[PDB]
Amino acid sequence: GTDKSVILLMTIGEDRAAEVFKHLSTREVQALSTAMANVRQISNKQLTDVLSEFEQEAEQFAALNINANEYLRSVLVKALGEERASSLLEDILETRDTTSGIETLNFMEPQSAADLIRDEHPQIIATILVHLKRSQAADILALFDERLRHDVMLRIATFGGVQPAALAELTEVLNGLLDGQNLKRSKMGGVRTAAEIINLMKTQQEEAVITAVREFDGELAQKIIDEMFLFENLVDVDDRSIQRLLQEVDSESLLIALKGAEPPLREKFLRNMSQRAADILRDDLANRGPVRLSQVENEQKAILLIVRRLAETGEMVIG
Amino acid sequence: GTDKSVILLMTIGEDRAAEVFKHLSTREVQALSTAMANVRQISNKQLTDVLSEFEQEAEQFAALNINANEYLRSVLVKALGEERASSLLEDILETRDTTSGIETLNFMEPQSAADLIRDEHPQIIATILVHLKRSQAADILALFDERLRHDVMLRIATFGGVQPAALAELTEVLNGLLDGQNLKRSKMGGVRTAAEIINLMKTQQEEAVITAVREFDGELAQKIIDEMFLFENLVDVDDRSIQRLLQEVDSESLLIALKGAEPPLREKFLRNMSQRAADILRDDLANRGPVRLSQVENEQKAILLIVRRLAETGEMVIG
Amino acid sequence: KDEQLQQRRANQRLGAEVMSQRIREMSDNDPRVVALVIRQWMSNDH
Amino acid sequence: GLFNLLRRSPDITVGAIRIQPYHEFARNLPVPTNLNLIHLKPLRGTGLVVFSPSLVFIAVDNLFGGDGRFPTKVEGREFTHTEQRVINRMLKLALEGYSDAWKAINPLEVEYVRSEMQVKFTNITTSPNDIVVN
Repeated sequence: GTDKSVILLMTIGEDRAAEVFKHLSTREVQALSTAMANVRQISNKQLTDVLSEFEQEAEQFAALNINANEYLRSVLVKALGEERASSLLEDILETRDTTSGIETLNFMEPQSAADLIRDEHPQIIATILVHLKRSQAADILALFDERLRHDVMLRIATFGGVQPAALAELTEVLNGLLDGQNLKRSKMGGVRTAAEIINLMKTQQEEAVITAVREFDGELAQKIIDEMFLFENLVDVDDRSIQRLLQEVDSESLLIALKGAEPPLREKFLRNMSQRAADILRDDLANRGPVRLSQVENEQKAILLIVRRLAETGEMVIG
Repeated sequence: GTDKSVILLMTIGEDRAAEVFKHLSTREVQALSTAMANVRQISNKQLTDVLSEFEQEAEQFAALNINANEYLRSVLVKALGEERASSLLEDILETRDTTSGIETLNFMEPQSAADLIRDEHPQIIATILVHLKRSQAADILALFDERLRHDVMLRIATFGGVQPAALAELTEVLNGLLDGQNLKRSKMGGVRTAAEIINLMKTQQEEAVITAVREFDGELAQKIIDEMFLFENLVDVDDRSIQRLLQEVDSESLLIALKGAEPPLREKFLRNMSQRAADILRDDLANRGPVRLSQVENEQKAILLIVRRLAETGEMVIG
Repeated sequence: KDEQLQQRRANQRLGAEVMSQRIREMSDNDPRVVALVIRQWMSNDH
Repeated sequence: GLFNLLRRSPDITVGAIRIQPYHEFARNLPVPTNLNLIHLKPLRGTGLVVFSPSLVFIAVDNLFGGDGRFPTKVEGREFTHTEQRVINRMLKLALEGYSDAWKAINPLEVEYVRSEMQVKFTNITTSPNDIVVN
């Protein structure tokens, strides 16, 4: 069947075969590339009979394979949330592991890998890096001393290929180290969880813990504060608080933030200004074209910071 | 059947699958997410036959599962009262327990858990907290010393994931401690019961006990006094007392309080003022739109406080 | 035989497209019932 | 063994062997400290493996989602059951390594018999003035 598949791929065309290979596994792609150029057999009847049998064998491949991962990702996103969808997708991806330990090295935490391969010879480090995922390798070099970082980067630039025996030896060595080791450190509770925990305790303890965190690190405290009140609880803000905050919100920034906001939030926020102002805002939103989320997120962050400052001052409330 | 369910979920859509997962158990959701993206099989006949059999197997799932918990909660609320409905719902929820001891830790009282895990290593405390329900964890940290509170919060912010072996070890350890321990402290008799007990004894003993409680803690005494006379016995107040109290009740506050009151209470309270005043109050109540219960409760509390002050002075009676 | 297979495929792709529409109305009517039935199917699969 | 367990890179520096009376060793130890009575059969006696609070704190921190960002704080805190299990897991590797090291010269089997937290519970020396190798 492989020879027939190779013949069909060759007869299909360069673009279709390239797309199929991009949608095919490494071993399958290599076998198809080798066999097609190696020996190609065309049969007046047997090939046609095999093609007809393949085309009639099942209709299952056309649908399930058309959309499998995208549907699962959309379901995970819509089910619980973006944060839980990321964890579910990570678990699903980790369900399919890698045999050779070199690839298993990129599922490890960057510092664990950096500690594991710091003492190795610089060329061996370099060999691991080009086999390792680029993102991971960059993090590893970031954790590496500057001298070792420069040396390994230079080795990466002028790499000259490994002997198969040495590569196999490194593979088997690395396998004996990672296959025994547990390779799925479960991370439960980051800053979203910390913010949720903080939001449910007393105000005095809330301010004590946030100021303690700020003393430890200001960036972590600000991230906790931002995760504390997301751009979705504004619907629960009082009308008087919304009207008070409207006096310090720029019309352009507010429109940019509310362009991607929920219609209910826009309706709630449009009841605090004048009728003419509400009509002007609605017309501007209708006339505003699609924009990148990078600027809308910044505008929403500025609006939330202003609202939080007003609330901290004591000129806003919720309900 | 699981593969068929996964195929049906994939063919349904992202939103429907997300809603189903949100209405599905953790293990079932994980299995469905894994299987759908893992291997998907479509059958021209077998899948259709299975779908037809599932659709025709029973009509029971559509009704009972449509409304099971909401109906039980409504029945509990309407049967005895809000206070008894809460206890019944708590018992029903506690009927379904948790296997792993970490989740069993959030059914324990906050102080018992705080005493149990105070001596543990701060990282282990942090690991327990992100696995524990957020509300409980907040109470636990509130009971924790400020140094330990800040340390554990900082660990929560920068959590980095646990090794599966360590998590399993903590799970089995925590199980051996809580599974043996009884985990359902029955709480019978709070302040509603204390107020009911007080209301049925002699006036001299009533004032003695309330002043003793006030000496112990003023907030508890005020809560007892408020639970003493709820906003439902006003129908038993005398007409003369109602007329006397009407002289000190604001029209807006009275209307806000009576907006959600029983029609019988409004009719009884409308017989103490003038006919024009009664008509004006009725028109205002009819024209008044729905409002949040937070302000109506405050208005009713103010009215009840005024009535109680008048009765304590000696210018009101009941019947 | 090819024409009959094509007609059968068209009927399958029409009734399934109708079936997909049918399963959406039912799930919108009762979302938890479908999840309960799926869980029961998995339990019976054991 | 520590690299295999903690998924990190430790460096162990061997200090000078100290031949000292037992009460010197006992008094130099901090309180509390995990003590692991071990039997080095067939040699009659009972040796001791002493894990410092700092080391067990580091190990527990690394295992339970900690990059050792915060400083280690020890204030006389005792060891819970989870900490004891982590120490047992570490001590298994420690005893295996010690037995393998001794195997080269004299084959000995190392058995872990008991763990304690105070110093007065061990008394592996008939008298406090007995001489021990640390």
